[PDB]
Order: sequence, then structure tokens, then C-alpha cells
Amino acid sequence: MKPVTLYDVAEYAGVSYQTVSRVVNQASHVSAKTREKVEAAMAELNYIPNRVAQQLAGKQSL
Amino acid sequence: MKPVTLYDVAEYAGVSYQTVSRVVNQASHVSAKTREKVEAAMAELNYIPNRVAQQLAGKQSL
DNA sequence: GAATTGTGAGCGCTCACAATTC
DNA sequence: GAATTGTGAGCGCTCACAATTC
Repeated sequence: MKPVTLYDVAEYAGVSYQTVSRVVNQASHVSAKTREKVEAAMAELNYIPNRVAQQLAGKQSL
Repeated sequence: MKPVTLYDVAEYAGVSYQTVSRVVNQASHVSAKTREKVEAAMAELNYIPNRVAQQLAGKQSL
């Protein structure tokens, strides 16, 4: 329906886009503190990431 | 298996990448002359484009 | 003025180096 | 010296302006 982006979530929560994707796509080095603030952004705007973007950039196979 | 790129085909046939995508993805403004030279490049290297690239870049919906 | 063509620029999601922090 | 963070940079395929062509 309406896509949203990692940047839209980031801008809303007042964080970085790498802060966002830690929560979303399960990365490591952020914090538990900031995690929950991103979880709020996802909820408001209703973040749908693009699976296409997740595949294209999602690193090549070694 | 092994993906190839529009650039790889282009470089082989000695053309532009937009020259390539005309033949591949059915564009307009090239020629019939050059068309068949691209067709030869696809055949050698075995051009498999990425459907993901074609989707992500494949213009937003209006 | 519309077909042909060259160069910059972008989807949104990820990577990489180096500064920062201690 | 490794976790945390900021700025630049890229996957490959597609678009946009303007120069070229006549």
C-alpha cells in the first residue's frame, strides 16, 4: 500500500538509519536503550521495508 | 549460477549499457544495426540480468 | 521539434574505513 | 583493540536534462 523507508523511521525517532536497521533486521552494535525508540517509529508511520532493497543491497554471495 | 551485467555485455559488444537494455528489455531509440551486435554479447558471456535490479530501479508507481 | 546519444544522477537498503570512546 | 558512531560510497538496473542530429 504505502511504503515507508528506513530514513523515514530514523527521522521520526531522531536516530540514524543504521540505528533503525539494527532493530528491524537484527544487527548488533547499538544499545537496548535506543532500540525501543526505533520500535516507536515503526509503529507510527507503519514501516514496510522493501524486500527488493533488502535483496539487491543484501550483499553478494561469497 | 553466474550472473553477468548489462555493462559486461556492453563492454563485450563495444556499445553502451543503454544500447544493451534496448535489446534486452525492449526499448526504442537505438537501431536495428547495433541490435544484433548486442545479441551476440548476450550469447557469449551468457547474460542473466538481475530481476531485483530491474525491480528496484524499475521506476516508482504513479 | 522529435529521434538518437552522452554524462550525471537515484531506488533503499547494505558495506567500509576511521574517528570516537573507554 | 573492540564496541559504538559519522560520513562517504555501491548493487545493477532505470530515469532526466541537454547536446547532438537532421
